[PDB]
Amino acid sequence: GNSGSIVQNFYMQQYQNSIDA
Amino acid sequence: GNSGSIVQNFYMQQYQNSIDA
Amino acid sequence: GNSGSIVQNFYMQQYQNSIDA
Amino acid sequence: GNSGSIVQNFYMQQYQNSIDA
Amino acid sequence: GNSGSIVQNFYMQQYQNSIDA
Amino acid sequence: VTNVGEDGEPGETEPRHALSPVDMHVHTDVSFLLDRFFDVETLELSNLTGSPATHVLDPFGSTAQLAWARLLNTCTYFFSDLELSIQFKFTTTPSSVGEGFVWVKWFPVGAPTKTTDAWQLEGGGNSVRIQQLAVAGMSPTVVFKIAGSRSQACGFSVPYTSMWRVVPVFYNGWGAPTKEKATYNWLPGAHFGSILLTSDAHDKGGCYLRYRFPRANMYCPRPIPPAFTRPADKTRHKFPTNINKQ
Amino acid sequence: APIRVVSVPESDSFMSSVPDNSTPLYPKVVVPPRQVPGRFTNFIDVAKQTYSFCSISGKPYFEVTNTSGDEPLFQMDVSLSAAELHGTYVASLSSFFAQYRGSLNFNFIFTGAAATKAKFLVAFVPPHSAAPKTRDEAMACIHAVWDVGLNSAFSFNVPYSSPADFMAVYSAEATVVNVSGWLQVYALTALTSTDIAVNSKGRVLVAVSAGPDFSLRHPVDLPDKQ
Amino acid sequence: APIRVVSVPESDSFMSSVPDNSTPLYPKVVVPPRQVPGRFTNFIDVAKQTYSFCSISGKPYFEVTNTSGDEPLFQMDVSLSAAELHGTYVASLSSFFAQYRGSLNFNFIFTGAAATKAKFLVAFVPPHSAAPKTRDEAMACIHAVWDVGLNSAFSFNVPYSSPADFMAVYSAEATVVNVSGWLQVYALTALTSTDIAVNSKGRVLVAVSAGPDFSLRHPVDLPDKQ
Amino acid sequence: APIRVVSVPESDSFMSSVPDNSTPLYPKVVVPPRQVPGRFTNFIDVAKQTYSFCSISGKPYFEVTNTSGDEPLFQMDVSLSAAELHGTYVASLSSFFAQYRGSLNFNFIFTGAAATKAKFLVAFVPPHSAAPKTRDEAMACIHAVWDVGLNSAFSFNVPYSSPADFMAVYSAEATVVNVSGWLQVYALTALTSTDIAVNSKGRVLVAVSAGPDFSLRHPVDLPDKQ
Repeated sequence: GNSGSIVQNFYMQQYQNSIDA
Repeated sequence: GNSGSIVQNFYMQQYQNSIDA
Repeated sequence: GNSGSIVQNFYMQQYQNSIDA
Repeated sequence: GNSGSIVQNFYMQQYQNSIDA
Repeated sequence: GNSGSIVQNFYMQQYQNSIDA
Repeated sequence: VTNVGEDGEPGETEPRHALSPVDMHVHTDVSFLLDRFFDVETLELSNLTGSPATHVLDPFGSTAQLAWARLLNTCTYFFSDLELSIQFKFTTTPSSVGEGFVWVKWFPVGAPTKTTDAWQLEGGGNSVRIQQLAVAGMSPTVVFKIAGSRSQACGFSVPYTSMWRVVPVFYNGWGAPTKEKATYNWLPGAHFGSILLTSDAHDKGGCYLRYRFPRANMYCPRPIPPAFTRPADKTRHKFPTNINKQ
Repeated sequence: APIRVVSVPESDSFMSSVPDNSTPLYPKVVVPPRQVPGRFTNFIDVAKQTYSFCSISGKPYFEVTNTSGDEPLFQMDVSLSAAELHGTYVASLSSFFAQYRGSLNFNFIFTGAAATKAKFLVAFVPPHSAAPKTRDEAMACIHAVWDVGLNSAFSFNVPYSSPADFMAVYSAEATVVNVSGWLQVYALTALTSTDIAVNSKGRVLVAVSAGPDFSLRHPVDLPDKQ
Repeated sequence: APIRVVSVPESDSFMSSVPDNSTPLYPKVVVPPRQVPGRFTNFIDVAKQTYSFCSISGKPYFEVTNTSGDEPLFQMDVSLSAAELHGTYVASLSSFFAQYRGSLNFNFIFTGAAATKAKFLVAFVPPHSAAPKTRDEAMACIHAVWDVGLNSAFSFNVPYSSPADFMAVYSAEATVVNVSGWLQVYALTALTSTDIAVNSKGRVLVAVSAGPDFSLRHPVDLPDKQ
Repeated sequence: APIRVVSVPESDSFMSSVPDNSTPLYPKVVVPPRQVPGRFTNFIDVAKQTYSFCSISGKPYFEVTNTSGDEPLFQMDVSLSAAELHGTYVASLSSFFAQYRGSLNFNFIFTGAAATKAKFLVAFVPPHSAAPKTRDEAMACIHAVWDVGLNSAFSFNVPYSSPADFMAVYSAEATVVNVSGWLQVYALTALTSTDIAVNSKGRVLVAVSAGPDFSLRHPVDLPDKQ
């Protein structure tokens, strides 16, 4: 979704968002 | 065209511009 | 711990923190 | 000449300067 | 010495400091 | 050594334990010494209204010997790009322009001129005009405020405009088929361009133009002008230095 | 942790030609295909593969009577804002700029009766004198002679010869860089007709094709309208 | 998402020697070739491969009469702002800077009648005493003797000897680093001519070539004009 | 196009120890070589390979008469700001910091007549009691006995024993971390001479070498002068 910049992962996806299982 | 900086693709070309086919 | 950004090591871990042995 | 920083080529040399032949 | 950041060499060592022989 | 002089070409002697180099000459390198924003010139901006005096970036004039002047007239022909950095020293109470936009517009060798009004910003009444050729478009404009701006300055690149394969400093001939007193050392556009400064200011401040001459190439050496009177024979000239005595 | 940076004094300023775009506020907008032919990438391109009538007197053509001879037929100061080269594509294109470096071509489309012959002469006068005013003066320069009758038009390439690598797309008081000279055409043989009665005059179109080495460099805003 | 940064206190300041350019507002400007010969990259270069007349008295040369002998002929405090070395290329170049580290060379172009002979002596006096004033005092130092007649000029290399790796391109009150000493030339044999009548005096040019180990370091703005 | 960043609140602040330099305003300055010997990288280094006289009474030495015996000879609270260890290199170095972790060494250079013998005792009293005041009390601790005559000096290593990994380079009111104890030397045998006449007293120098496991950590500004 609307996040097409190569800086979005400055904060790795754990801190960024959530996680399912 | 007048965009010769290596930061232009911070936003990948989908968000940047359009697309044809 | 709460530092999940890929800029935390701008200052290498010697200046950053301490060290044990 | 006096440009010893690794950011000088943010603008590629076409936009930066001129060109001869 | 007290410069443990990975940006110190933005200015290459010629502009940065001096040189001996 | 016995010199058979007169045929130009110098003549050396070479002692014993000749001395090792260091520094590598380097600090005398033409392109290098000239790649630094100098403080050259200084003008007065334009009111948005009325007709302008298109300023021209011709740094091949010299006179006030600020060691950049002589250096340019050490060569015959010169070819380099340019880069500028306008600043703007307030001249009175630095709180009388609550905004000051300044339409620094650069022009390339040959661009037309005649700039009367044609723009106008409509808003609730009053409406403030902008100079016709001042607006944005073909030739790079920069809009910077003169209020709260922690550096009422700008700055950019300006690649070599002029038609000439290289810029001749001192011309011996004339510039136009009208062998006229003026067109002697003129030559049509031995320069880097122009600049038109317009802002609601114009008064209450000046500027301090600047030049960064990257890719400076020099040709045909010339003699280098003394810059200091002659002293009293046999002796030294004494300028108060870092060193000195006390 | 936090990176260390320093803003240039310039910083929060405009820049009307920053080599680099802006922030993409709408995204993923796929765009439909285009099937229209007659497309272009370069502007020089169109003026090279296309002529345009030069405006002599208010018309795009001169005359040829059987009472001429000496007098000049057509003359103009070869600079992209000289009268004739005013209305042309090639010249009107130019004014978005500041410089050109090209030799031009002209084509002489003779339109007189099919019972008319005119024979003739063109000449390029490099800058020096003050406009030769008789072929006898002009023929001593670079010229071409042409005989209508079976041709049905002609072509002359006014070259590029000057010390400067680029000249001015804008004319001004006599400079070594404004003027490239004149272009002249002469009555090397006063026109002829089946009857001087039916056919009075013959005419000739003066079309301007961009030369094969011609190019415009440097875009520039438009001054005032004058 | 957004990067984390911190401006240095300095930040939005000038910097009149920032190793790095500015924003390229005009681009793609291809530039025409240059065919001019006699080009240079380095300034030392030109003063090494080129002499320049030192200004003794107001002229670039001393005399030689058949009434001299003891007296000194030429003397000057070897420092790049000492009288003689004032008008020279090598010395005038210097003032864009602050330091030099080189031994200099001088060439003595004797210009007297072709029926004249002068024979002679040069001498370098390192700093210590207060200027020897007779060769008998000076010859006890480093000196060279030369006989015009068939030579037609001569060369003497005033070396570099001092405890500091660089000296001052600017002269000032007596320092261990200003003065490198004196340069002296003497009448080791008073001049001679076919007739004292026709040929009174002989002369000699004093040309200054940059030495082979000489270099200027440190650019510096120009002070006041004095 | 434009990168997205966020300044930390701190941002445009100073920082008197930012691990990273500043903007290089002068460049390419090649620097001349250095041939001076006796150079150093580390400060501990110099105080390890070098002693310094401890200031007892106002002098760097105690006495030894043939009327002593019981009484203590030398005593001081082993902490880097205790009287004796005040003027020493090792102690004066310390005050640029805040912490030390080392056992010290002392050397006893006996200077009495070459016809004098003194024999003797040193003792380290860990912190607890309130200063034993007779060897009979002190000998029950860690001590060393030494006989001048042929030795010509002696060495005693006051170790490091305490629960804290680093102690205080600054003395203060009795803490478990200030005081490491006392250092004591005793007259285990009252001095002797060829004649009590010629040789009254013998002396002994008290030199302080940094121990082999000693180090200073933490630089700290200097307080007030007191």
